[PDB]
Amino acid sequence: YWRAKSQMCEVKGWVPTHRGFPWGPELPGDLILSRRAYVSCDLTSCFKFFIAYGLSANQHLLNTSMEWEESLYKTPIGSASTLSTSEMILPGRSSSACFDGLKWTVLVANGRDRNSFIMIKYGEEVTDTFSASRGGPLRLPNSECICIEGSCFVIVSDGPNVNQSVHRIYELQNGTVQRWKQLNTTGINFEYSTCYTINNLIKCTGTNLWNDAKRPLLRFTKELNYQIVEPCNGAPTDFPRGGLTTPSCKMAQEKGEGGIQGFILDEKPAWTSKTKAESSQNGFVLEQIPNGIESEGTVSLSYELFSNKRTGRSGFFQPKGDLISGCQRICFWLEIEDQTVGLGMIQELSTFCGINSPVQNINWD
Amino acid sequence: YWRAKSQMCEVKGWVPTHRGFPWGPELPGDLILSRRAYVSCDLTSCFKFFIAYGLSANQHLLNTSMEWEESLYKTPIGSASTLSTSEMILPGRSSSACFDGLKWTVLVANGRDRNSFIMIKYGEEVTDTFSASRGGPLRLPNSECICIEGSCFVIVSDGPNVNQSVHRIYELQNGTVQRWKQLNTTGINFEYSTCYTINNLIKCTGTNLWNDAKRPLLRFTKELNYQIVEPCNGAPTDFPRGGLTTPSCKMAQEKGEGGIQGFILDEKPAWTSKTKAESSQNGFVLEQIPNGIESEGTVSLSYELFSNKRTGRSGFFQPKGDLISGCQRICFWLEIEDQTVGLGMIQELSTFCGINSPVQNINWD
Amino acid sequence: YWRAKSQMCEVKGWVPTHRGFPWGPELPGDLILSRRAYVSCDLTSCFKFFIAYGLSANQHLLNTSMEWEESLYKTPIGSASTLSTSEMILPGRSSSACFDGLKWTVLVANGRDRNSFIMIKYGEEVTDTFSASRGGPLRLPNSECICIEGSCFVIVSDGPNVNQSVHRIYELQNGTVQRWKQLNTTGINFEYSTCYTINNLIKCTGTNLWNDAKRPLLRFTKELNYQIVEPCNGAPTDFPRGGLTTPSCKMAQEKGEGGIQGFILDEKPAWTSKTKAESSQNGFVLEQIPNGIESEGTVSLSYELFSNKRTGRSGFFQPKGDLISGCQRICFWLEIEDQTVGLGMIQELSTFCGINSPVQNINWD
Amino acid sequence: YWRAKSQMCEVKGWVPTHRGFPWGPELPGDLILSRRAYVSCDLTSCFKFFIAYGLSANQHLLNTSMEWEESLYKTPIGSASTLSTSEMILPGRSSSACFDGLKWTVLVANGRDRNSFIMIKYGEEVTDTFSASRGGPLRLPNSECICIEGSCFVIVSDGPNVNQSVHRIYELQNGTVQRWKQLNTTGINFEYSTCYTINNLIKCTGTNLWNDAKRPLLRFTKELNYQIVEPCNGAPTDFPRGGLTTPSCKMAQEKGEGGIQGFILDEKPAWTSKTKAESSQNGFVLEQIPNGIESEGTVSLSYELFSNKRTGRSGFFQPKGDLISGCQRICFWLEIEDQTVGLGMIQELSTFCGINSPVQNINWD
Ligand SMILES: *[C@@H]1O[C@H](CO[C@H]2O[C@@H](C)[C@@H](O)[C@@H](O)[C@@H]2O)[C@@H](O[C@@H]2O[C@H](CO)[C@@H](O)[C@H](O)[C@H]2NC(C)=O)[C@H](O)[C@H]1NC(C)=O
Ligand SMILES: *[C@@H]1O[C@H](CO[C@@H]2O[C@@H](C)[C@@H](O)[C@@H](O)[C@@H]2O)[C@@H](O)[C@H](O)[C@H]1NC(C)=O
Ligand SMILES: *[C@@H]1O[C@H](CO)[C@@H](O)[C@H](O)[C@H]1NC(C)=O
Ligand SMILES: *[C@@H]1O[C@H](CO)[C@@H](O)[C@H](O)[C@H]1NC(C)=O
Ligand SMILES: *[C@@H]1O[C@H](CO)[C@@H](O)[C@H](O)[C@H]1NC(C)=O
Ligand SMILES: [Ca+2]
Ligand SMILES: [Ca+2]
Ligand SMILES: [Ca+2]
Ligand SMILES: [Ca+2]
Repeated sequence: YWRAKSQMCEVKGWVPTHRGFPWGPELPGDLILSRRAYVSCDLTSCFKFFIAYGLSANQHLLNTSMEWEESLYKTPIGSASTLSTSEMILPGRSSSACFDGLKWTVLVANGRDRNSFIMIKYGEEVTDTFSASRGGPLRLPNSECICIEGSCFVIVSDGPNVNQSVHRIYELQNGTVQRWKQLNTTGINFEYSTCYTINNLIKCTGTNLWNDAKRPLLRFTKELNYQIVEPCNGAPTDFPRGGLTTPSCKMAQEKGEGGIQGFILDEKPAWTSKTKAESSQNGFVLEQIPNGIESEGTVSLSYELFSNKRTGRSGFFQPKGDLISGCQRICFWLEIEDQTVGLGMIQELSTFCGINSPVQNINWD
Repeated sequence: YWRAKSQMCEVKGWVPTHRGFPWGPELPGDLILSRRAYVSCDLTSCFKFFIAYGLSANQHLLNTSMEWEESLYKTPIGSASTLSTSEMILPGRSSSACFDGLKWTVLVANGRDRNSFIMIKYGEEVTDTFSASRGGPLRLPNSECICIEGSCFVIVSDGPNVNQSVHRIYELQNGTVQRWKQLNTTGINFEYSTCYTINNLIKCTGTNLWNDAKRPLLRFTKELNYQIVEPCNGAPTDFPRGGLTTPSCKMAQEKGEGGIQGFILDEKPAWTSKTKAESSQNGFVLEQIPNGIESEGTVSLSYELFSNKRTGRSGFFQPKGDLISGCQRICFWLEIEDQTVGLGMIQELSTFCGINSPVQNINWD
Repeated sequence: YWRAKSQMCEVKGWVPTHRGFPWGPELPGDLILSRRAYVSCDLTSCFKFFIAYGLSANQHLLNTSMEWEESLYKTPIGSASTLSTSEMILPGRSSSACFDGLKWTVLVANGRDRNSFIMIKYGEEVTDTFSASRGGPLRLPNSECICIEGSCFVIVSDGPNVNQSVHRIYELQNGTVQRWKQLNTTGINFEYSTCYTINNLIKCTGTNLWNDAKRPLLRFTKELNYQIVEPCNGAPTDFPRGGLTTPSCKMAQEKGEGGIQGFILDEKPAWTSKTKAESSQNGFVLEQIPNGIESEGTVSLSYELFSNKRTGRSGFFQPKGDLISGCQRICFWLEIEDQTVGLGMIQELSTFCGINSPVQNINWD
Repeated sequence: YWRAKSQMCEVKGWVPTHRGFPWGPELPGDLILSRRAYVSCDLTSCFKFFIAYGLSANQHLLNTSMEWEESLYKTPIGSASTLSTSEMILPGRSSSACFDGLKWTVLVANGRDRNSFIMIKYGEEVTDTFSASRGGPLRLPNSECICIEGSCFVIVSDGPNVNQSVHRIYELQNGTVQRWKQLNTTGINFEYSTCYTINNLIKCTGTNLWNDAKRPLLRFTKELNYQIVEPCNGAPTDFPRGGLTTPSCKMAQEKGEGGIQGFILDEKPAWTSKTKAESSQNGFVLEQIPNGIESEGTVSLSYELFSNKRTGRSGFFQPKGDLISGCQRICFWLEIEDQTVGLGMIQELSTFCGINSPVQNINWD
């Protein structure tokens, strides 16, 4: 029964733990094509979880992209996702996974419309199911769920419309629903939750696909007492987004429609993340805000990890081990396009971890 | 030495535990082409057992189908069957496998006509063999055999014609025949047995390729006391089959010739399974019958798991693990054709398990 | 420290433990091309050892023959030999391997002419070497060596001509030469030795590439005391060979030139093995000779395991486990050509094991 | 906490432990293209560490060479480097790795110019980083670092010019820098360090890319007492290089510019190694010098391992196991070009180990 360590490690920079090489114009045939990938770790190692939809042998024979028969797979971090290296878990359209210290809890959502429902698996057996309450498709955040002392927490979205979506925090134990809390999210939309835990608190960053280019933030406790916070920055981090504005706790309404999964490290000094410019989905920059993200958006540190690389989803994951540090590490994963492979068929899932040491502002392009 | 749990779990729905993604028009070269696949589990995991006949590199260069040199292979469930993931067991045309709690018992049948015989393997070494007694080829049901308290049970078929076939129960211990019992099957044919065990009883659903579109049923004990039963329904579940009829315990003679391996769960409420319509081998529907299958056929629940998918063989398997449930779960596997792969070269072996919860009538096409 | 059991199992039949399926006209690219393969087992599992010379991707681009940079590899029996499944051991032109109960002893011979020498590897490390003493290339038998109580035995051949070859028994312990004894093989030639042990005795079948169509026999003890025996049969088993003649302890001179690796199970009763007819290298027949091989060759049992399949090298291996038998099992491996693959690039290494029961004369084509 | 044993084994010859077969004109698609490979072993086995830049599927579609996004990978020695067999460690341009008895210490350098820095990883987690001190890029030697009693040592090079490079010994513990020592290397250049240890002495051979065709030598202790030595030979071993000269301890300045990673075994008899001739990068010859390398270059033994084979980088590795010798074995790795594969896309990483027995002067072409 894993607990996050006593304190957050001081973060002064981010270094990549996983970053591969170009898989070239032509691919081998046994690679699995994926989307909505994320990272989750057990006590020894970390894993890629992804929604598989095709084989690389059909690189040029498949629609881009395909909303057909999709299935959740897992692959050891460090290994390429192939038919010989990857393991099927469940059929699914979106998913979440987490390790409690004993077993893996895996959630998948299947179906669109009212027939949509969620399956929960706990170490090799399906343990629980529940159906949609609000008509629309049930949606999992495609990110690590969070486990504390045998209790796992995950946010499920429901509702057919972005202008009337509902969102719930579910508490699970052994793959069984114990209880949930429906959130008052009126006025906003909270999709693609990516979360992390610190000192028995869970902090999640959301994505507003409706009316905001700023990212809504969620903080809650084991008793599901919650608070939703809006960044008091003037710098939107969603994509798409508008330009800089005067700092205020007002939502960023310009180009609020749309969005992509992304993260905000809501701590004592805060870390923000976004594409380099709002005109294009290229590059990735991390910026430190000492007074927190509920302050004015005053940047002390700015790292440009990528300049030209086409960038996509990003989210948190926490390594559950660290036999060397007495502090709780924080890491994030990030989709980067292998431009040597046409049509965005290959989004590498890169990973970065925070370090207590400052680092060069190196470009990883 | 595995023992079955006290009672069957209450089943209100079926959820897929295995369901993959389209393998596209073109396949990679190292995939193994298979037939007669089924599922069997040990204490930790489940495995696909199949008769291998070719490689995917020769997808368009092979006779279809090839009843040449065929060989029994095994693959961890969740992994694709490739030359690097699949493992040779024995040469064979049909097979059965079961795990007793200590070692695997594997049976294979080889040869046609009078030279036909069966090899029995028990944990890495071949321990016993026996020959055809009735001239024709020895035939195994291509499904999990049943092990109880160190004793494993399997049904063996013999005879060159379906209109005078013979069927026997063999009892094994440490891969050696302890004794056998020939069943009185006059008037019927009982091929492709798929079985499960509960409270010292083994129940098998058979397939009549001769004169019945209903599925004959078998119940027996460790002492080889048996009873053969005909469904008193009016709704045939075999393929091919005729239309709905007036309920009776009489066989359905309309389109009785031919058949496909299939299952009937005869418990306190019973579960029946079949293609959606008799006109085509498409779809798959599960129907619940509260009064048992020897009653009149009154349906309470009807789940249409597939509508358009081309459907094939189905049969039982029981997971021998389940650390969350104290009752005996039941699962089935089902061949579903990957329509993106031409000529039915790919039958995915999907799996469904029963749950105590009611679930949506979702289409898994 | 593994020891062979007290007694030989009574053998009345042979059953295939390994026999695969056609790999078709076209192969996937990652298969390793091999020759001089054989089988050897540890306490748990068995392995294929082979001399690798190429990749299947160059199936149609490689010369016959290419006697070039060759390397000894190993692959778990039950797996195809591929780049992801096979493991390099040592560079080598011929080899021998045996497991002592703790570690593997592996021998390879490299070089032609006088620069030829042998490397001995004992669990990941090279432990001893010795060079050619008699001018010609050093040759290992390409079959399992034999270990008894930590002492391992292998026959090494030397000399550039078959009419003046020399042969020595080397006794090794911990991968180091303890002693060797040169055999008086004057008048004959003793290549391609395949051996098995029973009751502290080692029995080997040789191949005469010079002047005999019969297979010479060797029997020796841990103390390197030996006896060389000629079959008193009238039925030669080498290939090529002449027709049947009157039984005598005389060599079979017709077509004595040339030969192929093969085995004779010399016990009481003895088993002989050979091609179906002397005109062609198709098929394989096992014949039982009750009074031993030093008698006249009166056959009681005759099995035609293959009829049309092209047959090649064959030799012994002993499974070192068997927790079901108190007797020593005996098995043989056999090259069978996959005729679906052109130019004999694929020699499937099938394996047969002896059983205490008589079995049907089934054709395994 | 592994320590190398008391004294070096007497070395009279070198035998290949790894030497493969031609991978032919055409390669399969899933092979990883590599550069800067070296070998390092744990308690059980040895591993290939390399810088990956591409896939073999793009054999004819890739530039030679590719200075793009490079990543450090590892593969079990004996296995081919494939997407299914190789594992990503860290992104990197050059690297070093060593095993302390518990965990792997891995260092990689990224960036050119002033942004260059090094990451240190200790068992699955990043533990330390440090940046350039001298403007130019940080460089690791692309060879095994050295661990003694929990202390690991590696040479880090810096400076944008060969005519004023700096080199430091770093001491690491648990993936953490304890201290570092800058060497006085004024007048020379010390790149591509390959090192080995004996009884608390570390001996490294360097490569001078600036003004020397002899290889600079380094000797140091756990407490960083060090000495830089020049061979008093008359035979330069670097490539490129000029011809033989009169023995002296002065640098060989003819063709001193440039160089290639190479090794010198400085022991009580010394061993030198180099290409066959200075005219071309073909062949490899090992020469023994009884009075040590600070003596006159008097050769007693000369082995020509290769004549025609194109040869590249070479360096040391030590097996940390070996239960047959009570003495410390020494091994080296050697890049050899697979000439059946065009454009030197395949550099096989061959390995040789020293032995106390004399061996034939056999050519491994
Ligand atoms: C549901 O939410 C609305 C508006 O959105 C809220 O979302 C959260 C981030 C929360 O912390 C809150 O600060 C934020 O405004 C709530 O409306 C607020 O309160 C009153 C309600 O009459 C109104 O003035 C506005 O809608 C808004 N406040 C301000 C200052 O404008 C609303 O109260 C809440 N409903 C419930 C269930 O209490
Ligand atoms: C540093 O060294 C300079 C030359 O010393 C020689 O060259 C180096 C590379 C080593 O091989 C060393 O053993 C040689 O003796 C000196 O000229 C210089 O004064 C030295 N500087 C200091 C501060 O000691
Ligand atoms: C066997 O079964 C048939 C039909 O079920 C039945 O009529 C007959 O009595 C049985 N035969 C014997 C010998 O009991
Ligand atoms: C690949 O790289 C360059 C372009 O960067 C290309 O012009 C050339 O053909 C290839 N390599 C070189 C530098 O020769
Ligand atoms: C290095 O790490 C170990 C634990 O891995 C611990 O003893 C301490 O942190 C250091 N110990 C030594 C002996 O170097
Ligand atoms: Ca938005
Ligand atoms: Ca029928
Ligand atoms: Ca012969
Ligand atoms: Ca130089």
